[PDB]
Amino acid sequence: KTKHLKAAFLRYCRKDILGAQSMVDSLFSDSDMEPDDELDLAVNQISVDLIDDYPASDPRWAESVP
Amino acid sequence: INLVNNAVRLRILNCSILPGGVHICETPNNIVVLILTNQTVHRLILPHPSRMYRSEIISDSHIQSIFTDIGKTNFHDPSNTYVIPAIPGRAPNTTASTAWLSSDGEALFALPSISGGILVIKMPPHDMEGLVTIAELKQSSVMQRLLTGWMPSSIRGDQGPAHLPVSLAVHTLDHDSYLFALCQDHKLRMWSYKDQMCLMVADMLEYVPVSKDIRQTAGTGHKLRLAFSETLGILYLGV
Repeated sequence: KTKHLKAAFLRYCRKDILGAQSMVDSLFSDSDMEPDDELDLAVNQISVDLIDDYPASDPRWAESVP
Repeated sequence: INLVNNAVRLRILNCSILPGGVHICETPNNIVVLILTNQTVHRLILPHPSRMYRSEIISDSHIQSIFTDIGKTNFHDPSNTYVIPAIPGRAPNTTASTAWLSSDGEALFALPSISGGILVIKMPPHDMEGLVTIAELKQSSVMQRLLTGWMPSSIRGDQGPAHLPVSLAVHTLDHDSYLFALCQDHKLRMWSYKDQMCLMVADMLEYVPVSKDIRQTAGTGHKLRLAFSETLGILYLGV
């Protein structure tokens, strides 16, 4: 959902600065779904939706980390 | 909307499912499926639809059924499955059953006993460790209770096969569960589960244009339904 994409976009914000916190919010993202055929295509539509906001205007990951 | 993964085939090996042995109960968080067989009782816990979706922005093409995650439920958990003991046990060849959730989230299953009473199996709440408990509801006269120590069972009038429930229904009010039993003797009986007592006995033949022959024949085709009006606070019984 929109909350998950907006939580990965906030972990990329911290990835420019340090990795340890953002690696635990990827380890907590192994509290995912894990059925290959469409829910891994539901974190796909998240990584794709951020590669469409990084070519757009100011990307919605920005604000917290400038 | 077309739901994804909206169908499940459950096979309970060696156990035949009872006619009317499937009951669905809704709670603010979960859908609970209660299943009675000839030998076992089962509880399935599924997420409520309002809890599956936290975001208003779901593309219609990916709306999942409550069944999508059913393969993650541990069906071998003793909290979710119980084997019905042979004594006091279920009456052979009966189809009457009812199941419900208590106010406390306990799963209750009611079935005809071999003794002509109602056998009630109570499973603990799904989130609590507990033992399955068994209660048998019997019409004991106060005279049968007081004389329990002085006369052998042969004079006591064992509840003959004529007392066997043919249709069971339940209504939950406050903190009690009222069981309605339409029996082979054409009588409707009402039970409090909490007080373990018969509160009402009505003879259904008082409302039928009686032929003298009906009183001698076991009523095997009888059906009972309940409907409750929350707005009026009134319980109706269709017989």
